Amino acid sequence: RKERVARLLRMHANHREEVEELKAGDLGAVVGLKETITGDTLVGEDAPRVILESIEVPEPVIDVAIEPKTKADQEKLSQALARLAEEDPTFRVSTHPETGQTIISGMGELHLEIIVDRLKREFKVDANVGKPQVAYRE
Amino acid sequence: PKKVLTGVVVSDKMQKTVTVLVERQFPHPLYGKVIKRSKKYLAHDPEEKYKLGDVVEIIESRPISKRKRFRVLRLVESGRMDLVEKYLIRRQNYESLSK
Amino acid sequence: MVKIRLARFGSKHNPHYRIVVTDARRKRDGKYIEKIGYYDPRKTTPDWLKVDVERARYWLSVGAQPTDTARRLLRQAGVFRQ
Amino acid sequence: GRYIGPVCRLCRREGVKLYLKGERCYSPKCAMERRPYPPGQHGQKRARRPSDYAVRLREKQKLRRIYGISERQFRNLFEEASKKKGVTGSVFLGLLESRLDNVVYRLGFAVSRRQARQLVRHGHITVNGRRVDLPSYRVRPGDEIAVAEKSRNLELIRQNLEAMKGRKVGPWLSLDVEGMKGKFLRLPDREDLALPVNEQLVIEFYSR
Amino acid sequence: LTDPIADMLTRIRNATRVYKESTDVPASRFKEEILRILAREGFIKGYERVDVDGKPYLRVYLKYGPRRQGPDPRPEQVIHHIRRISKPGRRVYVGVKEIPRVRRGLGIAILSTSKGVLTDREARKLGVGGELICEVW
Amino acid sequence: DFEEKMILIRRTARMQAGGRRFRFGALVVVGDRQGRVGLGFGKAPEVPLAVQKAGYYARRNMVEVPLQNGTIPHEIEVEFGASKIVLKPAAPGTGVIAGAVPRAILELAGVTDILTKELGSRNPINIAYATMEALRQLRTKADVERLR
Amino acid sequence: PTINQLVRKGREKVRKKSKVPALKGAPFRRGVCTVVRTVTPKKPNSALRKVAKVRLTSGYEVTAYIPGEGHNLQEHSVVLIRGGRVKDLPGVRYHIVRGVYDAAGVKDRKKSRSKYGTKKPK
RNA sequence: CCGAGGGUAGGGCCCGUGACUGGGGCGGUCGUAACAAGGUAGCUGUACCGGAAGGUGCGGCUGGA
RNA sequence: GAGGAAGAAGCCCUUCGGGGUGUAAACUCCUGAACCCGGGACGAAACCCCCGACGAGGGGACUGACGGUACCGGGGUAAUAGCGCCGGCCAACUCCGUGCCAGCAGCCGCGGUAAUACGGAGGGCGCGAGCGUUACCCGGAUUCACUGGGCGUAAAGGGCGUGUAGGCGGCCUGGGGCGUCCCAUGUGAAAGACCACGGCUCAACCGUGGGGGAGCGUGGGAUACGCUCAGGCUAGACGG
RNA sequence: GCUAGUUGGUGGGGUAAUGGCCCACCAAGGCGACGACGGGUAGCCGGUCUGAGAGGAUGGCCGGCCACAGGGGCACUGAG
Ligand code: SF4
Ligand SMILES: [Mg+2]
Ligand SMILES: [Mg+2]
Ligand SMILES: [Mg+2]
Ligand SMILES: [Mg+2]
Ligand SMILES: [Mg+2]
Ligand SMILES: [Mg+2]
Ligand SMILES: [Mg+2]
Ligand SMILES: [Mg+2]
Ligand SMILES: [Mg+2]
Ligand SMILES: [Mg+2]
Ligand SMILES: [Mg+2]
Ligand SMILES: [Mg+2]
Ligand SMILES: [Mg+2]
Ligand SMILES: [Mg+2]
Ligand SMILES: [Mg+2]
Ligand SMILES: [Mg+2]
Ligand SMILES: [Mg+2]
Ligand SMILES: [Mg+2]
Ligand SMILES: [Mg+2]
Ligand SMILES: [Mg+2]
Ligand SMILES: [Mg+2]
Ligand SMILES: [Mg+2]
Ligand SMILES: [Mg+2]
Ligand SMILES: [Mg+2]
Ligand SMILES: [Mg+2]
Ligand SMILES: [Mg+2]
Ligand SMILES: [Mg+2]
Ligand SMILES: [Mg+2]
Ligand SMILES: [Mg+2]
Ligand SMILES: [Mg+2]
Ligand SMILES: [Mg+2]
Ligand SMILES: [Mg+2]
Ligand SMILES: [Mg+2]
Ligand SMILES: [Mg+2]
Ligand SMILES: [Mg+2]
Ligand SMILES: [Mg+2]
Ligand SMILES: [Mg+2]
Ligand SMILES: [Mg+2]
Ligand SMILES: [Mg+2]
Ligand SMILES: [Mg+2]
Ligand SMILES: [Mg+2]
Ligand SMILES: [Mg+2]
Ligand SMILES: [Mg+2]
Ligand SMILES: [Mg+2]
Ligand SMILES: [Mg+2]
Ligand SMILES: [Mg+2]
Ligand SMILES: [Mg+2]
Ligand SMILES: [Mg+2]
Ligand SMILES: [Mg+2]
Ligand SMILES: [Mg+2]
Ligand SMILES: [Mg+2]
Ligand SMILES: [Mg+2]
Ligand SMILES: [Mg+2]
Ligand SMILES: [Mg+2]
Ligand SMILES: [Mg+2]
Ligand SMILES: [Mg+2]
Ligand SMILES: [Mg+2]
Ligand SMILES: [Mg+2]
Ligand SMILES: [Mg+2]
Ligand SMILES: [Mg+2]
Ligand SMILES: [Mg+2]
Ligand SMILES: [Mg+2]
Ligand SMILES: [Mg+2]
Ligand SMILES: [Mg+2]
Ligand SMILES: [Mg+2]
Ligand SMILES: [Mg+2]
Ligand SMILES: [Mg+2]
Ligand SMILES: [Mg+2]
Ligand SMILES: [Mg+2]
Ligand SMILES: [Mg+2]
Ligand SMILES: [Mg+2]
Ligand SMILES: [Mg+2]
Ligand SMILES: [Mg+2]
Ligand SMILES: [Mg+2]
Ligand SMILES: [Mg+2]
Ligand SMILES: [Mg+2]
Ligand SMILES: [Mg+2]
Ligand SMILES: [Mg+2]
Repeated sequence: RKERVARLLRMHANHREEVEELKAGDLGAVVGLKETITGDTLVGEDAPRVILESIEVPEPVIDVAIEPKTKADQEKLSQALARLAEEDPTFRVSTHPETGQTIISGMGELHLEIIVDRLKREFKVDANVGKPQVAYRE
Repeated sequence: PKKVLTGVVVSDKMQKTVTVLVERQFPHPLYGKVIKRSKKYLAHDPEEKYKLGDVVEIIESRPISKRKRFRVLRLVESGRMDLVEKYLIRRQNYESLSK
Repeated sequence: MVKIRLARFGSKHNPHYRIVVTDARRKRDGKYIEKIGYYDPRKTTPDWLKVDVERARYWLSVGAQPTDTARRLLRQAGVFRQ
Repeated sequence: GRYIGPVCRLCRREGVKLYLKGERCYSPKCAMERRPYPPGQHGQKRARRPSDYAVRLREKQKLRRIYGISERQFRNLFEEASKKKGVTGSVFLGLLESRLDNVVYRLGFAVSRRQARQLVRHGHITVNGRRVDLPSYRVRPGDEIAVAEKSRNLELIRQNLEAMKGRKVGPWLSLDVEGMKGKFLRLPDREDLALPVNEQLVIEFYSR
Repeated sequence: LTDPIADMLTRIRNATRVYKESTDVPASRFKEEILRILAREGFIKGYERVDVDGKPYLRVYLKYGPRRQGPDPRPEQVIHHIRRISKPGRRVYVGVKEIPRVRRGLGIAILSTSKGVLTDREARKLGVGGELICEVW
Repeated sequence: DFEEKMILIRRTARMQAGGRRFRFGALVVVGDRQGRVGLGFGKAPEVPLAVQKAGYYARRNMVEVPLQNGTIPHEIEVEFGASKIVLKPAAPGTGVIAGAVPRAILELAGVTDILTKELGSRNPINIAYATMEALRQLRTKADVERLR
Repeated sequence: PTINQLVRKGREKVRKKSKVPALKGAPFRRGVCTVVRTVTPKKPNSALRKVAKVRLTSGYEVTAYIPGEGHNLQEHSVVLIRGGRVKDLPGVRYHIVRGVYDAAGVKDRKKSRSKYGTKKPK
């Protein structure tokens, strides 16, 4: 997708400095963009449309189920953690094949803690959480 | 020109003012047929000389009160209390168009 | 005050005025009082000016003042010749 | 842009030699001679009874494919016709024919309209000694359809000008050869031109 | 009787479709004036100012085509079509440029005017208009 | 001779113990394109016969149709019971602006330019019989004057 | 009706009823997936059709159809919808536009890809 | 004096929502009311009764005999 | 772009002979989008300075964002094609895969082992820098019917009267001229739409001229129909 | 069904100016099935789109009028 690069800023100890260019081998912050997320290559318009090497590693280590209590406001969460997932790309929402509960998965206790604590104290969510249900058999 | 119009006095129960009912005719813009319609004009009678029945001409004049914007021009005909009933019997009839 | 000036028409890079009489406080290209002839600053056709000199006098008389380049194409076709 | 693809197939579908290829059209090596059935896997299949829409559809593509032109431009010409005075179908062929690139072909400067269009788009033609490259230039009665005189020393105008010293440009045209010029004198009459086209079937089409 | 005219054209219509040699219609000056047109225009043979039980009528003489060949020997009609246009229910009034053109020429519109009871050809040349009274063909 | 166009082929069906038994019917218009037309509708136990039969009845029943530079004299409205054909006359540039049933019955009589419309039941068979009886109701300034 | 009756009582104009009230007038609307299941269609038919219950940014919660062979949809899938009754299915009256939001296009599609949001193969 | 508006109090309309409940639409269990004189001609307004269709009284209709 | 086989390869079909894509490709050759160089604008002649008189006329000077862009001149490489459909409506047909599954679907309806209706393929049809889809407006809808519909049984005569307003209203003569018709006149801005010409190479775009109408104001005129007023009639109606 | 500044009047204030615009008094009026009052929706027009037309639909860009300047009220200065 095409995207306008309005302004370019360097962040100093105490102030924000505007700068008209940012050469290669350097870091800075560009103002203007709209769709770009983290780990996304960015090329000048008339250039080879190369995709930088991505990144890639660890799969989440801890798993916690979240129950949308009641019930027409499950989906306050549905749009909440879609805003989240492009904000943090390390948690992982999933819904269980059997049992049908929603299963946020994480990088650790702490990671799930704030993500959860946010989900409520920032999105109100009528919801509680705990041990995932087990898919049994006869 | 100051619009002149012709009609019957239906109320003189005011004070230096008479109500002049005015018919006009025109064709229905979709269905051709000629139709009548009407309008009551509050009309200035400074010398109180006009009365029930008196078909008169009234003329577009400068404002005299809220809703009086015509003064009577000339007495044209007299005693047309048939038209006066033609309008009371319609008014009166209203008392049975309620619920 | 009431004025004689160029009311642009035409299109982009195709100027096509319409020297005109209108109240000073209109849009340039808004409701004018009278059209007294066109003007084609680019000179694309034999008629790139035809001031109705009969009219253009009547105005100047009763008040109307004009652009420092309204008169330019008003003098050019002489509304001023003694 | 234009049709650009396999062009015999046009003719094979249409059941009529449209003389699109120009130089080859008269050869026994044309396609319409060896196989005059429709293109593709199903031509030698005993054809089926054609609907009225079809009949006018086929008739229309026929006319259209002849002048080798975009259905957009075709329709817009056609609309101009209906609104213009008198007989639509005629005035259609008129305006269809009053267009440049096809003139150049009528005046044999080039072999086919395709080849003609190229010539026109390339600046190798000029109306009135003003250089004109737009293949949709509606030519009006009185115009001098020159060849660009800096395009004069060029193997292909020659070749085609050379086979055009005393053939007959239709009643409305006037090829002063040698000097490379020619002229657009009259917008055609209906009788002025025969194409394998029912001028009326096409009007009945755009009436749906 | 509500529309004397419609009545007459319908006296006349009903008449012809069973080929009555004549039919009588109660009389008025205005009524005559239209008949006077029907005649003059080849629609009826014409008419005379008769009298029934002392009542002033008009006798309209009807007019047809030849006997025909085939299993329906009834003649074609001279007035094929006749119907009121303007009406007590709905007045029709046309100005001169508004004037209709019946059967691509072959028929007429008789139309009252402040200059007589004319036909369409007539008023169009006289430069007037009025009440579209009917149409015949 | 004349030109034929089959306008409507259709299978019907009738009932009888153990089986529905068919019979086909065909409506055909026939015309010279210079002034005569005709129409007949015929029904055999086999398609192609009934088409031919429709033809037989086609020529057995024809129509005047007084052309006029390829249009008709007056505008005409006919109803064949619930179905209703309307013909209007059109200037020499137009074309046949009609249905499919009236398209044929007008093209074969050699109508070159017409405005029409099918109010009422747009049933083919009655729209047919309707278009005809409206043609055979066309007259001219002549026969009018002749009659008056 | 007499000409008077028409003068008096006029003629009643016809008004039309939206078949996509859920869109609130928009071309398409966005939503989230609350349930994703299959459903069975009425006589004379008999498949297991892939549906989604979808809560729109309009307020409405509607059930929508998932066109194609297979999908990637499940609970919390963000999705874009368009007008489109599916005839056999009680209460389905919009479609998920493949190739948008979390709607995967169709693997291996060759024809009409415009309509199953599949990009052009190399 | 008037006065944005604040406040007290009583009303009218609209919209959303509510344990529960009423029928309506869409996708097995009981009987057989209607369609053939449909096995008691059918339908009817009303009325009483009955798991249910419906039955019955009184009058009407033929769109029945 | 021109030429280029009784017609390559691959692929699709096949009664196994052949058929199709297809002059399409390759191939010869001709042109030469982009690019490269060279030049390079119209839009700007007034304000002001000079003679005159700070006026009329005359003459002189400065000023260009777009822009080194348009366009011109010279050189100059074969150089993006995609999308919808192909049961009927509706233009376009075969083979496999599948087997009420997977799916299609605007309406009919299609899928249960031989599917032109699903999926792929070859072929075909239509459009082409677009092609389709959803939303909506008018159209087909003469299906709110003025143009231009209807009510015994299809939806539709009020259970029946009596009557209010209203709508409608017989034959003759006359006055008015309200409706209605006619001529004049003012208004009906510009853009638009329409016809003509003309500027940009064409067109889109745009400029100049022409033609105006409904509608309303004002004056003149007509009188048949409708209106109102005035007399007469007896065929409607009431009465004896 | 509506209506007490309600409808009319005498006098006066206000204004560039007519007026219940505002005020004091007198009168008892004014409006309504030709749809008042009330509820809904909407800036209007030149025009635009569709239509054989009649009609339907629409009012973004441009031109004309109106209304608004976060929500309200208010006056000052001024030719405005
Ligand atoms: S050559 Fe024969 S086949 Fe090819 S176009 Fe000319 S005419 Fe048609
Ligand atoms: Mg997402
Ligand atoms: Mg007063
Ligand atoms: Mg300046
Ligand atoms: Mg060269
Ligand atoms: Mg069309
Ligand atoms: Mg059409
Ligand atoms: Mg027969
Ligand atoms: Mg009928
Ligand atoms: Mg039908
Ligand atoms: Mg049918
Ligand atoms: Mg004859
Ligand atoms: Mg089944
Ligand atoms: Mg099925
Ligand atoms: Mg997800
Ligand atoms: Mg208060
Ligand atoms: Mg308060
Ligand atoms: Mg407060
Ligand atoms: Mg409630
Ligand atoms: Mg039973
Ligand atoms: Mg029984
Ligand atoms: Mg029983
Ligand atoms: Mg029975
Ligand atoms: Mg009973
Ligand atoms: Mg029991
Ligand atoms: Mg019982
Ligand atoms: Mg009984
Ligand atoms: Mg029976
Ligand atoms: Mg061979
Ligand atoms: Mg091969
Ligand atoms: Mg081979
Ligand atoms: Mg080639
Ligand atoms: Mg070269
Ligand atoms: Mg310059
Ligand atoms: Mg000096
Ligand atoms: Mg350069
Ligand atoms: Mg060059
Ligand atoms: Mg090549
Ligand atoms: Mg298509
Ligand atoms: Mg089509
Ligand atoms: Mg077909
Ligand atoms: Mg096989
Ligand atoms: Mg399977
Ligand atoms: Mg498909
Ligand atoms: Mg198969
Ligand atoms: Mg089968
Ligand atoms: Mg298929
Ligand atoms: Mg299909
Ligand atoms: Mg519609
Ligand atoms: Mg309509
Ligand atoms: Mg409807
Ligand atoms: Mg009607
Ligand atoms: Mg009907
Ligand atoms: Mg019934
Ligand atoms: Mg009755
Ligand atoms: Mg009752
Ligand atoms: Mg009465
Ligand atoms: Mg009378
Ligand atoms: Mg009367
Ligand atoms: Mg008059
Ligand atoms: Mg205008
Ligand atoms: Mg030109
Ligand atoms: Mg103009
Ligand atoms: Mg009398
Ligand atoms: Mg007071
Ligand atoms: Mg006073
Ligand atoms: Mg005063
Ligand atoms: Mg007040
Ligand atoms: Mg006062
Ligand atoms: Mg009092
Ligand atoms: Mg009124
Ligand atoms: Mg509101
Ligand atoms: Mg609003
Ligand atoms: Mg229509
Ligand atoms: Mg505007
Ligand atoms: Mg405000
Ligand atoms: Mg404010
Ligand atoms: Mg704001
Ligand atoms: Mg404020």
